[PDB]
Amino acid sequence: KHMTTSAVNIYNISAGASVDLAAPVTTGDIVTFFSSALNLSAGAGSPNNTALNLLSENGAYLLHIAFRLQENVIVFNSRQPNAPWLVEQRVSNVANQFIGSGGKAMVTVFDHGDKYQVVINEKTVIQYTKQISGTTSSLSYNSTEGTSIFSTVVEAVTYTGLA
Amino acid sequence: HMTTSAVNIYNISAGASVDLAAPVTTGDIVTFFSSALNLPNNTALNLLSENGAYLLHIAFRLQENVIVFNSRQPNAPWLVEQRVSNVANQFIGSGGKAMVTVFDHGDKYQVVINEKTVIQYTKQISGTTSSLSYNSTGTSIFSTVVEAVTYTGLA
Ligand SMILES: CC(=O)N[C@@H]1[C@@H](O)[C@H](O[C@@H]2O[C@H](CO)[C@H](O)[C@H](O[C@H]3O[C@H](CO)[C@H](O)[C@H](O)[C@H]3NC(C)=O)[C@H]2O[C@@H]2O[C@@H](C)[C@@H](O)[C@@H](O)[C@@H]2O)[C@@H](CO)O[C@H]1O
Ligand SMILES: CC(=O)N[C@@H]1[C@@H](O)[C@H](O[C@@H]2O[C@H](CO)[C@H](O)[C@H](O[C@H]3O[C@H](CO)[C@H](O)[C@H](O)[C@H]3NC(C)=O)[C@H]2O[C@@H]2O[C@@H](C)[C@@H](O)[C@@H](O)[C@@H]2O)[C@@H](CO)O[C@H]1O
Repeated sequence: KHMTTSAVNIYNISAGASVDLAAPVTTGDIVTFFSSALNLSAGAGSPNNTALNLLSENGAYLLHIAFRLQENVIVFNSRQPNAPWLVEQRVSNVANQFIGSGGKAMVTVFDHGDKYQVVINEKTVIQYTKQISGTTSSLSYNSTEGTSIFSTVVEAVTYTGLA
Repeated sequence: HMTTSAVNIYNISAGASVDLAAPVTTGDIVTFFSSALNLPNNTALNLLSENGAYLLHIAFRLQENVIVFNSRQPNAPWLVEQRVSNVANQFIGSGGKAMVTVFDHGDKYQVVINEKTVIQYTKQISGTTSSLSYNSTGTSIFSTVVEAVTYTGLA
């Protein structure tokens, strides 16, 4: 065959849950996490640190995106299976990254081979140089066993077979 | 030398159009998100070129029970229709929302409803998409506002 066939896959990921991808994400592909909520409140009941993750088949964290309200930073990192975290990249001021977001948000990751480009709504927040390479085979959503900055269910959409 | 891609988000009301800040070209994607599924009069989602050609017209026709795909030049007649039968069957397990994705593959538009490819549409007019539109009679099959997301600067 000569024509290009791409694919859309849709996943509902609860806080504290993971999904295995039916179509892996590789160079040229995209994943967007859609949240139907955004909670940036301080004080009692304030959200715990909340992460969205792209994992390889052996459980490496290819990209970990940790939104830390109290510390007021977004941390980007990677981690081999059963190993220490690698070198963090940080973006300061969580709320500033969600200006004009309203009551929902999206976090998009482009796999560009050597880098992951992360875009919050329309704003590129990092061109992250990869610390671990390879295909993404699962996604996960960690709210430190408690209150999340996002909706209880986040919808992940993958666009694959692009290249 | 690095690739910089872009996400753009548009809120398109029924009977409205939006100009794209970043045009959709070969390798790019547009997804239309509806927060309702009303399965209502004929409803269309359109990709238009700078000169007002309909590069892709997607018409959902509930009563006729078909989805019609076509193109047309500015100020000119419609071209050759491609049809997909049974509208509801394309939205199996959709619930109360839906998404319609168009991949610009250069020679074809691949249209995917939720996860299901419904057509590999052979282009009848080529070129970049510079605007989107959403047509209906309050009788749309989709929500009054549809959110379009474009992914551009891919290739
Ligand atoms: C200034 C500085 O360098 N600080 C470092 C901290 O940021 C490190 O904290 C960990 O950072 C990781 C990313 O680099 C990651 O976010 C991790 O939390 C996540 O992973 C752990 C297991 O390692 C747990 O599973 C957590 O639940 C999980 N959290 C989320 C939201 O996904 C961070 O570690 C946790 O948070 C910090 C603040 C401490 O409370 C730790 O005890 C927690 O485990 C830190 C360790 O790499 O190193 C510092 O130097
Ligand atoms: C079997 C066959 O060939 N049938 C043909 C019909 O499908 C043709 O209907 C038009 O089809 C067009 C795509 O090929 C297009 O969907 C069009 O409607 C759209 O464009 C018109 C202007 O031309 C209006 O702007 C409509 O509002 C717009 N529709 C939407 C949803 O945005 C179709 O024409 C309309 O719908 C049909 C069913 C009739 O009611 C027409 O009078 C309407 O104008 C048809 C005409 O090209 O030719 C048949 O042979």
